[PDB]
Amino acid sequence: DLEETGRVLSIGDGIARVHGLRNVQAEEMVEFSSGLKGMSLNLEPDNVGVVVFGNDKLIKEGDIVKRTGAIVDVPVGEELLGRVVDALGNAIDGKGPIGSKTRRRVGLKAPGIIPRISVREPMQTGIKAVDSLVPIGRGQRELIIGDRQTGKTSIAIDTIINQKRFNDGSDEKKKLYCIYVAIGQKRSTVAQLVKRLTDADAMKYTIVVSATASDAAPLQYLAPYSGCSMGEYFRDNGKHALIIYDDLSKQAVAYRQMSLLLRRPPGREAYPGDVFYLHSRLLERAAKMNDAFGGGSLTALPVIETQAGDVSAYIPTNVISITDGQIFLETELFYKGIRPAINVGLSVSRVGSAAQTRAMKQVAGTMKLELAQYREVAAFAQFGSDLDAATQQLLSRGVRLTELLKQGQYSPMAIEEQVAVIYAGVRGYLDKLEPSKITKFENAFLSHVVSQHQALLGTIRADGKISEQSDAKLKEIVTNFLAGFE
Amino acid sequence: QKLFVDKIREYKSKRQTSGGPVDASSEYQQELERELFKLKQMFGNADMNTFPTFKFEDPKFEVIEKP
Amino acid sequence: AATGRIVAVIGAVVDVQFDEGLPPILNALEVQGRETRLVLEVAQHLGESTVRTIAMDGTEGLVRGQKVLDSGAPIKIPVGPETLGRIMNVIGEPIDERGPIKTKQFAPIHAEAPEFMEMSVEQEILVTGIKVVDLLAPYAKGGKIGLFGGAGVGKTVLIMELINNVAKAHGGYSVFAGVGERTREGNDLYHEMIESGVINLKDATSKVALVYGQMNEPPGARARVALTGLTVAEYFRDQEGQDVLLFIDNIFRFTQAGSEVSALLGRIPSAVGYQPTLATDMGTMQERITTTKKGSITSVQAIYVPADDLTDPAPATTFAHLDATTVLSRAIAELGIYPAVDPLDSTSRIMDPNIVGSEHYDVARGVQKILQDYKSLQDIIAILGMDELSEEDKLTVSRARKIQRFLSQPFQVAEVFTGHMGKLVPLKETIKGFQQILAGEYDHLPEQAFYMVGPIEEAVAKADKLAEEH
Amino acid sequence: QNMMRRKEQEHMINWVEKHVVQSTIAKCIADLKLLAKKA
Amino acid sequence: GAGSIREAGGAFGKREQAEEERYFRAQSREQLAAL
Ligand SMILES: Nc1ncnc2c1ncn2[C@@H]1O[C@H](COP(=O)(O)OP(=O)(O)OP(=O)(O)O)[C@@H](O)[C@H]1O
Ligand SMILES: Nc1ncnc2c1ncn2[C@@H]1O[C@H](COP(=O)(O)OP(=O)(O)O)[C@@H](O)[C@H]1O
Ligand SMILES: [Mg+2]
Ligand SMILES: [Mg+2]
Repeated sequence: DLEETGRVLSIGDGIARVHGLRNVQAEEMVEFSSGLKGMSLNLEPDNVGVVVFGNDKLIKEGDIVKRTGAIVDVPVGEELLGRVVDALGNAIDGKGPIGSKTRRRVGLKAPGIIPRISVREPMQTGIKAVDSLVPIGRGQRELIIGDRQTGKTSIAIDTIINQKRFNDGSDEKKKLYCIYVAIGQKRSTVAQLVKRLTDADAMKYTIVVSATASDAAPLQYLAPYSGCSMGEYFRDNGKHALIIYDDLSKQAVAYRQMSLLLRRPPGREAYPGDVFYLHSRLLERAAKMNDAFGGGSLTALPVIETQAGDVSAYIPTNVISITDGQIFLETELFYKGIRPAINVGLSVSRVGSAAQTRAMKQVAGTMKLELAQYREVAAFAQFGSDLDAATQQLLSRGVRLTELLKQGQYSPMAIEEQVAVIYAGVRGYLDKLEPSKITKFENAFLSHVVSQHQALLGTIRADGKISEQSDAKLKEIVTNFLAGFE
Repeated sequence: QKLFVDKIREYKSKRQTSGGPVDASSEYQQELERELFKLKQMFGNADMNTFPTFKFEDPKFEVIEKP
Repeated sequence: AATGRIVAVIGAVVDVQFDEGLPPILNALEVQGRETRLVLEVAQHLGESTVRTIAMDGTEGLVRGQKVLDSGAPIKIPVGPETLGRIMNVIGEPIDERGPIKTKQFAPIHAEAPEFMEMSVEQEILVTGIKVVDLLAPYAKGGKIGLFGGAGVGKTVLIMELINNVAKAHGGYSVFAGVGERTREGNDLYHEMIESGVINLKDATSKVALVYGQMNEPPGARARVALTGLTVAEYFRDQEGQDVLLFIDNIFRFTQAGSEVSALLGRIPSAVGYQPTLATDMGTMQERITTTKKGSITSVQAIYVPADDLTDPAPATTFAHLDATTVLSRAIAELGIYPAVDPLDSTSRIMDPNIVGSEHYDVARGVQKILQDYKSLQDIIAILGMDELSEEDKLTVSRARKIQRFLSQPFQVAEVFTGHMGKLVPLKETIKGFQQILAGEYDHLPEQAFYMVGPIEEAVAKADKLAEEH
Repeated sequence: QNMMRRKEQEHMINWVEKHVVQSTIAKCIADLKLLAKKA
Repeated sequence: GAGSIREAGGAFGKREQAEEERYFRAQSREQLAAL
């Protein structure tokens, strides 16, 4: 055990200027004499700038720093499912060590141009608004952006809970393993989230990487890359993963702290010059591999908190430029009763219909066109009774489809029931009903179709489309329940 | 074999526990009482060392025949 | 232990050179040859066996070469039931002229946050007796609350009303931490706690410990006094299993204090002029204010929002550390409605139908929705005027104004500001009154009948009196 | 039964380590033999 | 921007407030006398 070492020249704010270590590599993991870890970020002619994976009160001037000879890596594998880990993969839920066999570097490069195939398979969230108007595909990077307390973590948690129907089935092609990286959150918030995922039985296929608010800035910086490596394990082995960075604003803040303390040249909002490089090299790793590479995929759902809805800030601009679309949430829509508070006018999915089943495509094209016309003429509400019959019909259909998109928390819907509900909506079978009942109807009708009409739902789920027999049967079911509805 | 001295000579030392419930602690009881208080109070409040008796209710009913 | 010498004094920052035995970071050093006790907290090792430190008191009269002694530990404050009814400063000295604080154990003000396996998920509503809080953003037992507001919107009055109600209804050793606030308010609170019996100068059954570092303190004292109060509350939580209340006013000052030394510690400023270490400092402080499996800490923190921004890095960073934020608005205080709680900006993580019941949740959502609709209609009202509104919309505006007034409430501590009597509305009364206003059960009564009343029966009685007068 | 087993075995493991701290030229010679065995 | 006109202050928000107060003091008068 003969190791190459150096002396701590100085220590402060979690940065150790270290003498010696002549052969340390850039981004190499070193170990301090107190047992703490560090990463060599600055290789300078006379010193090395080490960022400390912990509390700097244990490091003193003169302490011995050993090399490890390895870039930072994390354990990967299926042994991590159901575990809560830190940024370095150490178990923090007290359930014993992670019995993993494989380790993967956190800073590997993304797949190139050729190993990819187009994003074509749907990633079902269970939220009607997302699955119909902002469809997400496997291999996509869809941003969840919004102000504080607007319902972003709820969208991520619904997407995680929804994959239980696929992970309990036998179709191995449709199974999605979830990963929830929590950066800069309270430990009690993460405990509430873990309890919510356990109650929904969603932990057995979920990893929770936890770099919380009291963890050092390097750990919050590194947690998204650790989670991304844990998901790349599945993406490389023919399986499909989903990863939620909650959120990337806090990782940017941690990286800015590390950079400013390392005396790196600050830029706009004091962020370093390579914060775009940071988020882009994190997000380009979510890919869809072709069959020659196993056909696996990794879907990224980064989260961004905007201040007062300012999407022209630095980090929102960067991550909006990087991703393949955005799900925008509004607090005004939240308090109007529209929940999930998705802004359909601003939300976008540049993958689009290529990430939808044919049935959802059928009903969702119509729903999108109708909601667009409604948004065009929606200012004329408060005067609707004094325009054409066409304008009043646009307003009526628009509010019906709007109430059709509201959804409860922690209750993701299967794609067949979403299609049935949107069918009842965009076919006109809710125009005679008044708005204050739509939601109620949407519930009762649902129960009906779940109880006595498993054949139609199963046939839609198996076909992926609404064939003419399916169309007619849906027609009769809807009209019968509507005629017999209170 | 300093630790190997430790590992055997100390596990042997702990094994000499004939009259020792907790291997010569002289402490850890001042907090054990708190842990067992918390653990018991969060599992319930009655005596969780005996079998529970059962009182059972009957649903309510009203006059339903045509008035 | 080890002895060094002052080699530089710039503002509240002091450099000390140790020949033997460099002290770890966060140690407390005592300056030798001073009338009062001056403590320097180590912040950086500069190399060449020199440490940079932050002064806990004034640096005037310091001389280069003056002797500095290492204590071997961080600032250790006395903890125990003897601190109840006493006032201590950042370094644990008694500042109430009542003599020393003879505890039997001392705790360092720097400690690690509780682990993840020590967290408790129990969420139980804490009824405060305030209408808007309990209705729209109710507080939970063992949760972190936070009260946001600009200068003069009512953070102190609301935190004092919470003290009054809860702490006098509580049996768990409250702890108040004045962090960079007015000394006048500290004296006021001390005496209104003595006269309330919560602090007893004899027969020591006091149930509140006070920790104070005010605006006239250096940046170091204002940055560490929150940790001192936190450490008192932490002893009460861990080593006694009690359920502690932790009032902090104001926590923004903590953050601000860091800024006032940041550049002097040799750090490039971040955005809006804040220390590069803002989020992590706030994290390592706030992650210790938490309920564990060993005890419970309900914490109410008044959070100053500079210039009514709410996007400034300090409040925006604080938002993610709280369970039930109460945001006070100047646009609401200028209407005359108190407390100035913004109903469309306050939040609670227990505003969940599976927790507060479907009736509570439905009433809260209906109130918020009618207020948002009133907001949307006020533009039409500005353009068209009121007489050209639909009748459903005139009804919406009437019920919305009535709900606005009914969210107001007279406080027991504001009896001088209003002349009114204090009202403590129970939870079911709040839900019932707001349900009845939303249902239309009081369309015939005026809107000034709901201004500064308690339960809805008081609104009815006030309307009857207002009519009987004219 | 688990929690009492955890506090105890924890109070054991820090005891046995603290109890050998209270407890050698053969080692000093063995160290140089190991440094020779480094090669 | 639902209450944007009266949150900005200014002539269009001060006239809205005056109009609201006029209408509802009228209605509170014609509601109290009918009690
Ligand atoms: N579809 C919904 N229906 C009803 N309530 C909802 C819905 N979605 C979210 N909420 C509620 O709105 C509140 C905020 O949602 P959430 O915390 O998930 O968003 P967030 O952006 O992650 O908040 P934060 O700023 O703390 O990160 C929560 O209390 C949640 O219960
Ligand atoms: N609940 C209230 N009732 C009546 N007046 C209030 C109330 N809250 C605040 N005020 C008024 O606003 C002023 C500012 O109160 P204060 O508690 O000092 O706010 P802050 O702590 O944010 O500076 C008070 O002097 C008082 O006149
Ligand atoms: Mg969240
Ligand atoms: Mg104040």
